[PDB]
Amino acid sequence: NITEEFYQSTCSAVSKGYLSALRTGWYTSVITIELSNIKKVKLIKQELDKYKNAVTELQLLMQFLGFLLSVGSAIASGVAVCKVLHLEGEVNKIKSALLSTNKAVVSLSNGVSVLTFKVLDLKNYIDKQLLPETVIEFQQKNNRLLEITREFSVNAGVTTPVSTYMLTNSELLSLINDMPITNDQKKLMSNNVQIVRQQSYSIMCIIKEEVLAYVVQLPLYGVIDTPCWKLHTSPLCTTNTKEGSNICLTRTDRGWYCDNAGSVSFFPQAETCKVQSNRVFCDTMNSLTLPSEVNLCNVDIFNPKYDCKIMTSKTDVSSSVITSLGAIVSCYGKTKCTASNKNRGIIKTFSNGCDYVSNKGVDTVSVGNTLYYVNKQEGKSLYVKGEPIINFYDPLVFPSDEFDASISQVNEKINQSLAFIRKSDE
Amino acid sequence: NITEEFYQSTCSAVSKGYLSALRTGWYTSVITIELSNIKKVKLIKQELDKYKNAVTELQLLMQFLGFLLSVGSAIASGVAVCKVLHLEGEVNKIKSALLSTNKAVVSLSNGVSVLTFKVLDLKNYIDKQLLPETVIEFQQKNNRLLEITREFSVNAGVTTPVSTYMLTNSELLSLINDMPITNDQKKLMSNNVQIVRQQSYSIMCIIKEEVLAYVVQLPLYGVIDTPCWKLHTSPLCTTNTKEGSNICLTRTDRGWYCDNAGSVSFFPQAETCKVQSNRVFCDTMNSLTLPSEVNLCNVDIFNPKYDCKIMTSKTDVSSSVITSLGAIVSCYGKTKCTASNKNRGIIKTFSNGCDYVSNKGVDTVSVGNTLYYVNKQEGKSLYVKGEPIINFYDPLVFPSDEFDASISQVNEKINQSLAFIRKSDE
Amino acid sequence: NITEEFYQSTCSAVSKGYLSALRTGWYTSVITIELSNIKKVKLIKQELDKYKNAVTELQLLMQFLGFLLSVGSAIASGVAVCKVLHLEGEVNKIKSALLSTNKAVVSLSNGVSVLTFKVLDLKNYIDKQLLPETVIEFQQKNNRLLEITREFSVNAGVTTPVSTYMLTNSELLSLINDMPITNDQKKLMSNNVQIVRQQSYSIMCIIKEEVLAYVVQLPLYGVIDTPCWKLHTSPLCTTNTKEGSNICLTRTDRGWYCDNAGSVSFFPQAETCKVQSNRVFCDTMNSLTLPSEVNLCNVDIFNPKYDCKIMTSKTDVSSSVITSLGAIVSCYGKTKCTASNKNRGIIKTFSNGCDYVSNKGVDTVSVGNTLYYVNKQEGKSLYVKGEPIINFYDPLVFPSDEFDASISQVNEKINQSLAFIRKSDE
Ligand SMILES: Cc1ccc(O)c(Cn2c(NC3CCN(CCN)CC3)nc3c(C)cccc32)n1
Repeated sequence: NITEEFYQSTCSAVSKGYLSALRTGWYTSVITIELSNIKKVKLIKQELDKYKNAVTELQLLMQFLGFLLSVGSAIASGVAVCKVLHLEGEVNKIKSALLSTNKAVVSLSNGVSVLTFKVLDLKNYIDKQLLPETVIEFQQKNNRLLEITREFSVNAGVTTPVSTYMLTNSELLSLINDMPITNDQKKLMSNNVQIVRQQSYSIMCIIKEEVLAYVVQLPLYGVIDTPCWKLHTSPLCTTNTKEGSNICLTRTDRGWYCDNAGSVSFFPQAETCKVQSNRVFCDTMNSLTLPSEVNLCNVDIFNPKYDCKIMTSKTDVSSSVITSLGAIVSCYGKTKCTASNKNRGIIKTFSNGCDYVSNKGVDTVSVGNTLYYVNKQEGKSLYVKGEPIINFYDPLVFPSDEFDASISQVNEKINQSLAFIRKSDE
Repeated sequence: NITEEFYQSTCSAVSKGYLSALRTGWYTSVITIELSNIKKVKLIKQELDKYKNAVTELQLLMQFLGFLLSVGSAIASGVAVCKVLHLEGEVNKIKSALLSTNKAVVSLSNGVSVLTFKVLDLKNYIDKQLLPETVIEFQQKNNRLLEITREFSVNAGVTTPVSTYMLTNSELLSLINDMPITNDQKKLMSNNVQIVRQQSYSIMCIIKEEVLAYVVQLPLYGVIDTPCWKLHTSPLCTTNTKEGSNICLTRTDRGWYCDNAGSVSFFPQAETCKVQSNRVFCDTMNSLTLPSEVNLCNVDIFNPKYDCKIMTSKTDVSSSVITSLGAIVSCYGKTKCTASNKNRGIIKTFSNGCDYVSNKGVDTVSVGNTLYYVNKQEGKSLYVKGEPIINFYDPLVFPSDEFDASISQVNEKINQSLAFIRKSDE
Repeated sequence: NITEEFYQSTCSAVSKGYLSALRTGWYTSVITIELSNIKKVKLIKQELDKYKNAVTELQLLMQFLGFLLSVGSAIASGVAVCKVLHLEGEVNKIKSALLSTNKAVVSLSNGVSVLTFKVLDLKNYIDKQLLPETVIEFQQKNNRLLEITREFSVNAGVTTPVSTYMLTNSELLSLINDMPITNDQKKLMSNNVQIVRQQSYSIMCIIKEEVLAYVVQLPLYGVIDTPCWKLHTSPLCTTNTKEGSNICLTRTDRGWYCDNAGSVSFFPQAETCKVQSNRVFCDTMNSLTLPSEVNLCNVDIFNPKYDCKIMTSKTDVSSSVITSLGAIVSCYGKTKCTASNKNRGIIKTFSNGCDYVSNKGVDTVSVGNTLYYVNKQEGKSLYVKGEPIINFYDPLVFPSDEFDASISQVNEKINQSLAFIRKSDE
């Protein structure tokens, strides 16, 4: 199932065996709550005043390679719907369709078909029972309105993750079933609703004509079940005796990779992706589209089809990288890097250089004064032995500070340092 | 109103037409809640014990160019007030002035005039009605105390945004009216209270002599209605056939710019600023003070009055930048960059290079495997055609990795690469 | 007590006098809540249905030198315990020991001794009193279950800081006393429980056999009361008349330093550390282990025992750094940098260069259009006058863009710029 390979030659590891679940687009839906414009006998007297204060508040409300990523507007789609609800009659168009039912699709003015929902009916409640047991239904239906108000006030009207007050599980699962997507998307979203909530936006919209409206921006997973893999990289330095004469090298192309429509979506920020079992939930807005030949950098970093990105330095500090099925340890200098078991203690001492250890039998990794716990996910690891490529470079002609560089950029910068020695032969 | 210009020569865009609302200073106010030191008939028995537990908890509580920004202490002003409240008698000085009223100004010991507030009076409530209808007022007045306690415990005593429990809308708006500032500030803060909350701090202070105190740090908007504009920049690379031989260039001076007292405040992190309609709420602590000649970089990047900051690389990856009134697309390589309408599909395919499209008629922008929604704010855009300045450079003498550089730094580094060729003429 | 020294020669300051409280390891504990599998008289009718909905939800739930830091898995230890609770019989092993008591240690299958806790007993409550005063105990015991559910749903099952619903103060303090650590750790954690909460994780685990379980990951403070100090650095540029001909220099080794087992733990991100009085709560996962000779860079930056890290540029923009006992001001160009008192106004105007001022007598620092408040902590400051080291460099042979560099890297790069002039003598 989940496997992992470590490349001693490049001091990197690839955790493959995952499945994709990428957000490609958005789905907007207008959630409405009908309100009553109002102006045992004493319990409602103080609970109805919370209603007058929530409406009072809501009216005051409306009235390494990460630097290469694009800069988009996340809620640009949802706000594009709220500018339509501000139009005259566009509110009554929704209030008319949501008359005899709570779920109805309303074709808006600008050719936008939105799935509207009437999740709460306070107008039909305050005007039917609160005109001079039922205090329970009021104190509970009003409590949800207060909670929607609290989230929209301490967030300037944009909520994420979408809480159960903006959309209950019964409303959300019913909204997932009714929205028109494939059967694979419907069950993927239904089995991981808390992930859909974290990738969803609740946008305060308008209060007009006894109605509170707010758009719930939901993710569309156009890419499902395609192979994904996470690349872990660590510095690869030399281990010479005299400190300072050491040169380093680090693959900067680390992050989440997923096959996507002939190309490969690369997420340089592994926190934009979320792993549930072997499923990887990412957001394409934080991605880069790369040719599928980018995977060649793991096996052969010197391949001619893709220029693998690296960074160079002389800072040979020790660091560890907890991988999906093990840990990469870059031990340099006088650092004490060990790998220990829970009930037995230290089982391996890392020699100077970049080494690797699997989580099978290892519980913690110690580098210096820091203790790192390894992930105990079951999986098979593989150690691909090889000569560290940092030994292939001459330290005297090695560029000591390149960050947005690659294998070829370093090689093409070394060769014209060897043009200066064509004058040295005088 | 809101306009935008795109510069093809520099692959950048300027969204002008905004108004300023910058936080220049702070305003401290001590919010107090009087407590009763205590030690239908059974409802209060379990509600009064929440009071004993909240007080028990609170006693345990107290007892690109972003790297150029300054490093300040945000709550340095508010904490400077809490060290004054710990002084002996300084608590009783407040408890004495807040005797017959809830709002009173207390001149503190170190020459600090603070606007004190008694938002809740539990001592006057527990000692007047809870000694052996009113269970409502207790269960609601005590519920606010519990909520103030919950926020101060899960935040180590510092709360932002200031919730309605720390300061209700009635208390906040009354605190805004009573604080001594100009009439323009009072209405700006009163119409955007949820923005003031997000720029405010609630700092737990002290519990001494039956009183709970906490300072609410409020923003002062010394700069209002001055012109602001947001600069969007994208990489500008060459489109040669052989990949790798391409050189790139990107204006690093992007962010929010606002005219401010002869100079211009520059916010390199556009997330420190918040846009409501055409108003821009920024925080000067995340700003840089630049000469007003910085705006010359948009029209002429080679102007002699200001050295426009750029960064160079050979990484010609495709990226898009969703602007205020459109989108900038930097399409390089085999990437499929398109701009589509909602109900009609693709309307433009971007050729290789840096192009631009306005939101009038365009709903989405596709670059690679990513879909970006454009902001649908109404405004007039302008395409300033011009020769891309990256064509003016020779790739063989082009510095391939400069980040904290400028136009002159590149030109002064190219010329001494042309001193090496004065030896080449042998 | 708390002191501070400013180094004019290197434009840096060291705030010493602190004590350490570093998280070295974790402590896992399984928190359990027994549930009843169910399927004045009408109050429970709607409160018991919240119980059926919380269980319904939870079942859907489960079923500068910062780039040198390591990459670990924070909850790798806690999740390693939840994979053990999913084993058959491992749930009943816990449900058996927590029979006659609420606190009991359960030795798990994989040789893991965990301190289990039964914080809530709803099975013993619903099955003892809710089969056809007590509505109070139900509406309050059920309200905690709802709050644990709300946090676990809007956070995908991982909560931090651990709220009082996951673990009350009575349960937490009792869990701190019963866990086996030294007496110094027990009182350190008991006096700063809100800090322990912010460094703790609440991980949703399993619902099986009428039991809800979730692991609370607690910090272990293996390093206590060792000396700590925070290094503040600011750019140090030249003040030549013609702008652009100026060279800059900045010590990149800023952050929190703490003596730790012969070495020194360095935290380049000062936000990973938390200061309470003179105690510094850090997390070693965001640390680097450096030789104790790193402190030599403050007194003599040119010392031969450690290569002090610096960065160079030509960007002479003005910036300020609010220190622990004062403020560092780097005033360059036409910027107006002042230091003012509260009741008297400007008391010092900063000349061009890097200067410093103590908080004794100063309340604010103004640099450009920004107002910075100084921290008013009582302490003695010291101004170590010295020649700024930037004057020791020739601007014509000064590397204008080095970030991951040091004193020796610059000196070894200057000398081979002086090899090019051995050809200039022709
Ligand atoms: C080694 C390293 C590690 C992490 C880090 O954030 C940086 C900072 N940094 C540099 N490096 C500068 C400039 C280029 N080089 C200049 C050689 N003449 C080296 C010093 N280029 C950057 C780019 C392009 C984007 C974002 C950050 C960049 N460098």
